Amino acid sequence: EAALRDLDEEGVVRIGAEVKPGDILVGRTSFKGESEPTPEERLLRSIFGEKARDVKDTSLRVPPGEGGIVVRTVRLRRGDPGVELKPGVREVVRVYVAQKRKLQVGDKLANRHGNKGVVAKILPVEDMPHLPDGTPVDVILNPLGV
Amino acid sequence: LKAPVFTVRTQGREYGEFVLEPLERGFGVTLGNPLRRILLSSIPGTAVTSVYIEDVLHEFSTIPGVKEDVVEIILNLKELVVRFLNPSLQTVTLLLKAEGPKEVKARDFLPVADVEIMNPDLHIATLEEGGRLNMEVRVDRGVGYVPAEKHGIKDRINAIPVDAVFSPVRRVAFQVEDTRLGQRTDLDKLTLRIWTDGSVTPLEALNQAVEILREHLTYFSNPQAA
Amino acid sequence: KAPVFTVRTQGREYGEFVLEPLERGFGVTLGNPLRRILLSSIPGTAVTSVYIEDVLHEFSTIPGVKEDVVEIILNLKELVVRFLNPSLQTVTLLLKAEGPKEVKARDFLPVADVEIMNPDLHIATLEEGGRLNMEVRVDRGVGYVPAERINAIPVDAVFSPVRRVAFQVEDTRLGQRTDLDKLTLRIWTDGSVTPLEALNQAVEILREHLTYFSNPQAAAVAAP
Amino acid sequence: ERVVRDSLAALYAEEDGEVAKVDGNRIVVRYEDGRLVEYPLRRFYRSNQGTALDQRPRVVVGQRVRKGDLLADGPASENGFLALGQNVLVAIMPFDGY
Amino acid sequence: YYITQVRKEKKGAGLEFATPEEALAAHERGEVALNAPIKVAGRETSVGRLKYVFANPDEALLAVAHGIVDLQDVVTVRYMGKRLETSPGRILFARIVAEAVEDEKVAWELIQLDVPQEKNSLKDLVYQAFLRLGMEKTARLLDALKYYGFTFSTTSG
Amino acid sequence: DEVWDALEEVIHGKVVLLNRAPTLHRLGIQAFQPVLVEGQSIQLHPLVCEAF
Amino acid sequence: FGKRKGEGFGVDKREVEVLRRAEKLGLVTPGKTPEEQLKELFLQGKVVLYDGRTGEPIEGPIVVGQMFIMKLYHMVEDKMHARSTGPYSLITQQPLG
Amino acid sequence: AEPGIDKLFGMVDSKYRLTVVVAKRAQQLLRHGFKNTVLEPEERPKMQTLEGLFDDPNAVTWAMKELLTGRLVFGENLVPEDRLQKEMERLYP
Repeated sequence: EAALRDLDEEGVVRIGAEVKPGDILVGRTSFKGESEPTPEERLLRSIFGEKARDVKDTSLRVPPGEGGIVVRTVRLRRGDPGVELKPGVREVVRVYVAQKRKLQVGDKLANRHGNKGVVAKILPVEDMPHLPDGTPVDVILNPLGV
Repeated sequence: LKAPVFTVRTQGREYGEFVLEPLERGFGVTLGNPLRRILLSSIPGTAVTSVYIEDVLHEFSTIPGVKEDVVEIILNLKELVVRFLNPSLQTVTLLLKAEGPKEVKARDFLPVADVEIMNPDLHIATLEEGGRLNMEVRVDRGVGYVPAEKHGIKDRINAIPVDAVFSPVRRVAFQVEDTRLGQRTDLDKLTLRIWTDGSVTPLEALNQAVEILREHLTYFSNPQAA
Repeated sequence: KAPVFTVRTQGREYGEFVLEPLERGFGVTLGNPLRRILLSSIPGTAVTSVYIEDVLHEFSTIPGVKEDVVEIILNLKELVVRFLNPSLQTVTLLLKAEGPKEVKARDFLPVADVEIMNPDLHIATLEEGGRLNMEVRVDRGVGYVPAERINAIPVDAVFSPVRRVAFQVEDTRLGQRTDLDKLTLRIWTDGSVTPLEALNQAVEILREHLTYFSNPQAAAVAAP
Repeated sequence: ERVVRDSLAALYAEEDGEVAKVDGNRIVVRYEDGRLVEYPLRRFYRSNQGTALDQRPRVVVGQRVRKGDLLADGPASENGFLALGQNVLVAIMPFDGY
Repeated sequence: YYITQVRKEKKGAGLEFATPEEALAAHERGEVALNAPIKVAGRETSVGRLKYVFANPDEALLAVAHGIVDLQDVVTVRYMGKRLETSPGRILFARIVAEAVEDEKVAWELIQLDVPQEKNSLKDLVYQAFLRLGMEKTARLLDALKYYGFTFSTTSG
Repeated sequence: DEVWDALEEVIHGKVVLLNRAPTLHRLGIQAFQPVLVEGQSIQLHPLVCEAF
Repeated sequence: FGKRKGEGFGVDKREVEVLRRAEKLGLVTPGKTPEEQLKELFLQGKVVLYDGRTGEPIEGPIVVGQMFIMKLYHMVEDKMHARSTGPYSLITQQPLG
Repeated sequence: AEPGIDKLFGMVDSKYRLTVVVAKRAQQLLRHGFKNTVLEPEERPKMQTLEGLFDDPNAVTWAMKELLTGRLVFGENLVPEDRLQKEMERLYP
């Protein structure tokens, strides 16, 4: 239930949930290997009390390095009004996730004069160069670029 | 036989100038800078750690009857300065209930004992007819800049973690001018100019900064073999 | 989580002192002020003047003496003098030996409560017929003082027993935090004051200077 | 200014009038002709490239609008002028090889 | 480069003198600049070359630390039993290479002390360090040059 | 937070290859020992920038 | 610089040092007041900056000012990738996305 | 970098020889679990943990540090392979 806590009844994740990489966006199950379990698995399933089942976990999770706060969801099904999809597919879910990215090391900054570069360091304000009135500068640009 | 004069000028809780003269040549910088560093960084304070809004599931939502989007709202609450009068108090959750054609400010927060809003006239949101805004704003004590992504277990499920910049110190400058014992023309007149948010007094800030520096100088006392 | 302070020493001349871990930015915050103090404020002794009997000025040369006046002055700037008595301020040492003999710093006439840390320091090589008579003035002071009776020559005086201070602040990690600080501080002294002693004195000077914020005398804020 | 104008990312005043209702999701105005019109605002919308296209209303309730006046800022526009970034304090110097 | 380069001041205007003390006097009056070509007595010598004489490299550096003189200003320094006319900055660079390779004499053989260090001279220093000393020692020299180069380039202005 | 202490043990003594395309000569691929860092960027020594 | 005097402050000894080096470099006319020398420097778009770490000034003046800078769609978050093992191609049997 | 690399280069007539030798010696130290090392306890390569100094997990560092002592013997056709394997397995199971 630890992994399932953020999913609603249908299995879709709840709007506004914070999802990290690996957390399930949509649950799904699909029939595994022509309903043929491997014999080595069949006994260990019985040791633990019949965990053996017809289906396996195909659920859509959050890819590594990705994720954020769930914003929108769109579910469409076959056999429902106004909705028809490509042959063979019963239904389709869409999870629109948002994340607000603060500037970080490796991001690309550029002026309109063609000077471009990536942020290689973020300095604490006390480390910054400052005017005599104490105001620190925002960005330090290398003159060799000119 | 001469101990340097320590002078203080102060305007309200926001800004102060603090002078020490005469000092030995170079000591205006020697004292002046490391204080400035500690001031801008290591001085504890208070900032909004969280926001709940009724019928709002996440920061990217938009409230009916309210001009501001939830993001601009939290951007505003980032500017709220709250002063804790009791040193033992680590957290307060303010409450704000509002409706009708009202322009909400920080004054509209329900009052709490030993907790003072230093800028009640700070704009929060503009509501129109039909607009309803019900908020719970969690303010904590802390030090430095703690990003929202570092949040722990939140109070509610619709709780929105907010970026917290704790440091009460808004700006620190210092001037070192030449001064005279009258034989010695090369001495140092040091002046620390400090702007804060009103949560903490420039003199209070300065003092605990000096204390941080002293407590750090303490660390050189107990050597080890290498 | 109070930081560890480690000490590594070779003789009385040199030492390394490492303070870790410190919070972000603090390596420099401690490093800079101590260094500034270490180079100037730490008290010591230096030769502030020299008088030679046959020499009219710094740029002259002495017959029977290989090295010119300036070179001898340079040999005098490396002289390490310790005052055993706290009340002592100025001491004038005399060296009269003219013999065709190799002259060291040991040849100076001993004075009560004044110790020479480098007796083997070379001054001049005198030959047959050569004559050297000098009175050197040693004073107590701090830092470096440039040269700026009648034939007494002013000498650039290095009071600071600390010869060089260099610190490096390098990133370090304690558990989760990768941004912490390791402050390495290297101190070279002349042996008059051990590096550890100089460090302690610097720290003390800083603390005592932090005490000066204690007694406020108010003033009004100006407005236009 | 004209870039934001012709790109039609932002809402402008169609006719002289006065604005009745303002909030995050809509701006409703009344013109001299007594025309009541509700302009819905596109909020936090995913573009092809994944950037959020977000309209922020710049005008409050009971304000006089003139034809050609800006009601709501589009994505990346500040007061109807193109906003592609921030203005910052630059110091042009080498800093420690960073 | 910025630290190994030396200053040329035109205020001196190549005025010849006899007594060095005359030159010091003229300097103190504000006539002749600190670093200027000047002929005193027999030969050409800078004002600050006479004014400041250092028994130690780190004495000269200690002086620079006190704001007495800059690294670019040219002075007189005694280094390894030799009286040198080089600037504090070149002495500094010398010690940088020396400490980096941990061989002082060989370092003194490798460096070109009378020139401002630039691309090709540094390149040559590196190659010669690769030959005369180890490969890894050369790597250490590279890292040292990197550190100090960056450091000074920050505060160079 | 114990796992990273283990990763530090895994990569101890080991080195990784860094490569920048196009690889024009052999030095366009070099071996460095990795220093684990917070952040999503690879930190590269300035001196090797020329060869790469 | 004008309100500096109005608030009771003069020029830093550090600003004096910087100005000395500046007239040595030829950015400011010698003999004029520091009040004016700093004006000359500022007219060139350079000011006196202090190094926040050491509290000492950067030797010689430094250009500062407001520059408009954009953040670009290229972002390190989207551009980082790593693989130990994963899917392989059906036919070619080479690693696959 | 790594200590005494130039000397390791000096020990061989080709760099790739040094590479092959160090590599193979590393394989030896791994298969037999480092007990066959020619290094004395104080010469043992150490790694800094949270707990303290422990054996360096890296076999190549070990092989190189052993080779620098010159205690190892290398060259072509010293012994037959299988005999060497069986002897090493007998001495260090």
